[PDB]
Amino acid sequence: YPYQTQGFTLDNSGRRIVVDPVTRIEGHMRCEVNIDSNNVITNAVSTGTMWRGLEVILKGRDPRDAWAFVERICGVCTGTHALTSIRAVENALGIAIPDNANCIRNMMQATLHVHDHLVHFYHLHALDWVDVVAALKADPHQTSAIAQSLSAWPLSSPGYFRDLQNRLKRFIESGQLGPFRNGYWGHPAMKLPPEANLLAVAHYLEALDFQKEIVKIHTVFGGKNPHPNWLVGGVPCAINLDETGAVGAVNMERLNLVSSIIQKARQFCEQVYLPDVLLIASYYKDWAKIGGGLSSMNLLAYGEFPDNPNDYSASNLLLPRGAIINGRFDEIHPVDLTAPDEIQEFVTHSWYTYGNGNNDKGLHPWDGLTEPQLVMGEHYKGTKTFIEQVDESAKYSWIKSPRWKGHAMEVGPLARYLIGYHQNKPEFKEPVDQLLSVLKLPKEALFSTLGRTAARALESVWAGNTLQYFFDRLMRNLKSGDTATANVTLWEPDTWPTSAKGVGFSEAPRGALGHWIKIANQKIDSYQCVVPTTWNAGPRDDKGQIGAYEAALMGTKLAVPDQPLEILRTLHSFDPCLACSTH
Amino acid sequence: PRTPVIWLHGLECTCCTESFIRSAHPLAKDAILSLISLDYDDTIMAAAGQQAEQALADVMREYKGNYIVAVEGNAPLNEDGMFCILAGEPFLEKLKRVSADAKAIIAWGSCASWGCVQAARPNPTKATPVHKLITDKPIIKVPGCPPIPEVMSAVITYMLAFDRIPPLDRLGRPKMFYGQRIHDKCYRRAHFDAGQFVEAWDDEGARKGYCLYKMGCKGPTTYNACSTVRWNDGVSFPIQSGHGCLGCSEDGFWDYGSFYSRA
Ligand code: NFU
Ligand code: SF4
Ligand code: F3S
Ligand SMILES: [Cl-]
Ligand SMILES: [Cl-]
Ligand SMILES: [Mg+2]
Repeated sequence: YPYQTQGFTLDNSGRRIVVDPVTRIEGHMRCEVNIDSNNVITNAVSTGTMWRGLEVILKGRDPRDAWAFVERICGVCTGTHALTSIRAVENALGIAIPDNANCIRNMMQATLHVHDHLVHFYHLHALDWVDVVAALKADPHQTSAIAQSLSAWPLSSPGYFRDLQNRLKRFIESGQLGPFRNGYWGHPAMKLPPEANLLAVAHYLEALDFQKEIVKIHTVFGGKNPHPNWLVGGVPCAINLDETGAVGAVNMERLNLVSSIIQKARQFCEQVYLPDVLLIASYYKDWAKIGGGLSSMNLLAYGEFPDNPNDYSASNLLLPRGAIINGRFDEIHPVDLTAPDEIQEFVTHSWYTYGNGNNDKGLHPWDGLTEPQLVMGEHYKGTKTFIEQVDESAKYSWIKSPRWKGHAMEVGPLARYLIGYHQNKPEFKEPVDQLLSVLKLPKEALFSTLGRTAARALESVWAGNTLQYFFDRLMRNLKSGDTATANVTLWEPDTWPTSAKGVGFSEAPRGALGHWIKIANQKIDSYQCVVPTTWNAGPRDDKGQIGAYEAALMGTKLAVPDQPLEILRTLHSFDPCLACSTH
Repeated sequence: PRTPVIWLHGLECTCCTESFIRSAHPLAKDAILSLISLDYDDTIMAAAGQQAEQALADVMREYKGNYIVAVEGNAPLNEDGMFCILAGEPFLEKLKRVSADAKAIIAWGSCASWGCVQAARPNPTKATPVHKLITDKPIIKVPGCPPIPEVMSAVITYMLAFDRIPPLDRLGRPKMFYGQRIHDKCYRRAHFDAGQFVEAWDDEGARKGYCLYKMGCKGPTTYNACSTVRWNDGVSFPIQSGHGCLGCSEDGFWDYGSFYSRA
């Protein structure tokens, strides 16, 4: 059925390219696309290739333990799941956490945002835009000069570049490229000179060394990264600055370390990451017109970083909350997770069931159901052990299809950054505006793979500042004699309602995350997760309506079809995490 | 020449790969460029799709019988292995094919070693660890969710330097790091021994560094180096930062009862 849904028009004839495994993402995806005779994508298909089933594993466990299980949904997006879980439980039981706990949590979430975004740009996304071998051609003296006219970052000596270049050369000439093996070097879509190439590669390596630090903030408060620890009722990292056993607690020496790290992280995002995006952007300026997909039309975010504790009102969430529809940015609709007709996920084109004939019907997560049913349809190609080609007319992903009042949405940095922009908050508007001015592009350039990538960088700096801000607030708490870290009044389960519903939410690095728990007889009854990459990588629905990922591949021209570098760019710009998507 | 290492991802949350890069001495940069050849790795490798599979075939064919397979994640058995699908094929085949020609196998993390969270009751995906599937090759289990960054790196640098499999225990864990209980080298132990406990969060005990045993710490049943090597450049470890050991390096810790119970 050559049919048309949302601006785009979909054709299932023409050549069919396959990308499996999709690398430089978390976990397992499979993309399939169709091209026309002219090498333009007439169809795009997003298949999640894994599942583990926490939604099921949590039945009948202690709601206090929940965060530790759901934490292990994902080690890249680390802690955003735990944080949501505790919020959800706390929400249900009515627990109020103290100010210092709300501070520390927000610091740890901000630390994630910074760290994740940085590791993602360099170590997942960059090699779509950076020719590593090309870098061997470069002149160190210019490379330095470029990197120095780009920023005040001190690691720029020509000697440092020569030496790294010679190291890189020996690596490549060794004939053991490791991660660079059979990479897309020389591709015609690679578009930056050897100087900007060597530069990026150096920063790639510097980032790989430095990222390891940023996460020590998690280490101090959470105990370890990845997979730090959290607590229903507050935080475990109890504070004791000045009295006798302070060595067994968060004290002045720990807080000093944390302070010290924050400053380094913001410095790295401010002087290294964001600039290199502006340099790299400038060469790929036409990628401002590729990969909008849903971004120009439909956006969603739940907000994040409550300033005052226990107020999850939009009024108090530093990161924007809201919902856009059909390019109506004048009308930024507010978001309600209790509402049952509001926030839903269909399985119509996904390998789960909802019972017979209710396959077309969509479910709010308090009623949601994760029961798997693997079955391929009529136009399927392969066996039970093999997949030559997926049948998208039927069920085709391990990812559920989430919708907001029946509209397919795009979530993530760009989404918040757009909502906050039209909410007219200058903490987002101005830095977005100044980015456009330097690249000499208009508002609409944001609606693209390039804009989506810019949005992420802008946030790492913002998130850095927020991190400092919540450290600054923790400190004014302690100066004023508030050192409390945990409410323990409902820590005992015999103190709980006999049954209770709850919603936990967060704005994770990749987008809008929610957990819809039900407690009953001191045990978990429901537990349902709708995670950001679920929204984005989600298959189609009852309506036949496509998701953010598929939509964004749609206009794309494949310079070389055998080597789909172009598809990877767009897909990587959404920061895919499929563990995260499927749970 | 550098020892080639093929790093596979099965069912997993990618967390031991994230842990590995947190290594400080040696830097994961310095491992990648100078100690090993990280020849296939879903998470960071430039190549995708056919180009990615080709690159693997290249290194197996070429470095056959001499390469090390690192496995993070485990393999689901139910629905004929299609709860985890790499290049149109269940992960289980890909594992068997790659490890048949390998010199030795490192099982990173609790997923590959035991099952971890996907394998917690009622384990719908029938998630099954490496050593229950590959049984004709030597397996080093380096467990924990995740392992300690500098443990992972020290295991590799040891094997390269001494050209040996390190001494394993009954479970296949390098004794060097998994030989002693967290609790038998814990700093808060003095307090345990003198009955000084955190009884509830943020009590005088907690703020004084008291033993977390009553708050459900599983350090006394749990082998890892967390109390000694510690996490992230030895900055801290779960207990030091106020929370009891989860027992995350041991088999079945998810179904060992609650995390906040004494067991
Ligand atoms: N950000 C982020 Fe994660 Ni691997 C996703 N999707 C989160 O929940
Ligand atoms: S905190 Fe845990 S490992 Fe440390 S002394 Fe107490 S019970 Fe033992
Ligand atoms: S959770 Fe893991 S890191 Fe150590 S203290 Fe317990 S074994
Ligand atoms: Cl260093
Ligand atoms: Cl070298
Ligand atoms: Mg779900």
